[PDB]
Amino acid sequence: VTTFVALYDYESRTETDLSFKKGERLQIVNNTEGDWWLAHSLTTGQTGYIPSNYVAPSDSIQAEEWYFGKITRRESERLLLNPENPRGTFLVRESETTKGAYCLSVSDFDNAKGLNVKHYKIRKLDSGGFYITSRTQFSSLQQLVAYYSKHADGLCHRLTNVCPTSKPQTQGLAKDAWEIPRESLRLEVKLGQGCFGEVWMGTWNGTTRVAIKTLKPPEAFLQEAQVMKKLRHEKLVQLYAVVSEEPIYIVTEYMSKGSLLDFLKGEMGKYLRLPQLVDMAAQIASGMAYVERMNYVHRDLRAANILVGENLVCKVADFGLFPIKWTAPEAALYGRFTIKSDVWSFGILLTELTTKGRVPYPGMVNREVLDQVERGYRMPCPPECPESLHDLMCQCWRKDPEERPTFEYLQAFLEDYFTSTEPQYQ
Repeated sequence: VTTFVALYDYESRTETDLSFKKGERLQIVNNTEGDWWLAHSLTTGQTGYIPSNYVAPSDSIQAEEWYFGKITRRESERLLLNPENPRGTFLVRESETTKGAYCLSVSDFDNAKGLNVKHYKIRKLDSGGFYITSRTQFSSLQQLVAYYSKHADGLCHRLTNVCPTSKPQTQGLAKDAWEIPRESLRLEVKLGQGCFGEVWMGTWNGTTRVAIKTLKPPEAFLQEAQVMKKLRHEKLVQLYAVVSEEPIYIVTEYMSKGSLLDFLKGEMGKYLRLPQLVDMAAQIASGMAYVERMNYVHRDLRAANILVGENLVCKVADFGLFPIKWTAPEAALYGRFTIKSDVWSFGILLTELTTKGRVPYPGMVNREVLDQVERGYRMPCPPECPESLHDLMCQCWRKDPEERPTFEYLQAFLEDYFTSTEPQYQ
């Protein structure tokens, strides 16, 4: 009754932690809130720390290969939207809206709609009962799923394939790692170079694929990397460790696809449809909606400071610590850098997003822009970019910061852009 189960396959990166394959039964006595727990594999007889978020009690709903827990409706769609997923690919999660309730997200396919995802809410009747419909109830989510894996009963499709999912991100590199030794990082590929440093694709402890931001020739930054250490969100690139000795290094989560900009201009940004870029914009607003309620400020939001992953996952990087074209007037003429100037910047990012990577104000020069904008100038609606998306941009470009939307609004607006006149759940 202390047995946990591995949700995904994990590989060691230290002498103190331990590798384990998805499914293995681990033994953990003190499962107090924490990121790393000392566990014992009943399978291997091995002992070592493990990322807490990679296991779930064996006799639990979370141990269900099809229960994604508190996965957001959008990330569930992202996952469920994988082309290599037959109709009926599903997952079960907690409905983040009508709290207490549960949700069954199922993938479909119809030419007049293409790949889509139907969200059937399951009402966990207080009295225990469970149902997607009243005329049909069960005692466990495991049974409902069982039943619908053999019966459509109205559902768009019969529950078939359990929605896949790659391994998540451990929180941190190791149990206590943070200000690691420069001797552990093995830079092996350069993918950047700015006026503040470069960004390599290194390796930590030989096995770990990280990302090192070398800021070749301060110390008063460390005190800030601490607050940047706490900010934990899915749409925010994770900062693993930082080095004191100069030059100062910054190890961070590695994004296979690279920056959103390049990704846009490359040989992929073309086949990128509108619901794609809007999704990509929704992720970014989510991350910034977090940076927002955390009372923080990015100070330099743009498609260059955004990294992309596998299934069009986009994450905000560099948050915290020139780019006039992205800077809100007040920030450039008063140094007033707030979450509102950040919103301004976000509207500019919407133009790169909707213009395959095109530069904001294609025709003006740095100095020009600041002045054009002061007189009230604003970019026009890009080619084939909905006029409704431009209206959203214009709201971000309002003169008065207190007249620009919250990222919470931007996210909400962006997540429901296409399904505005449809019901949340079937």
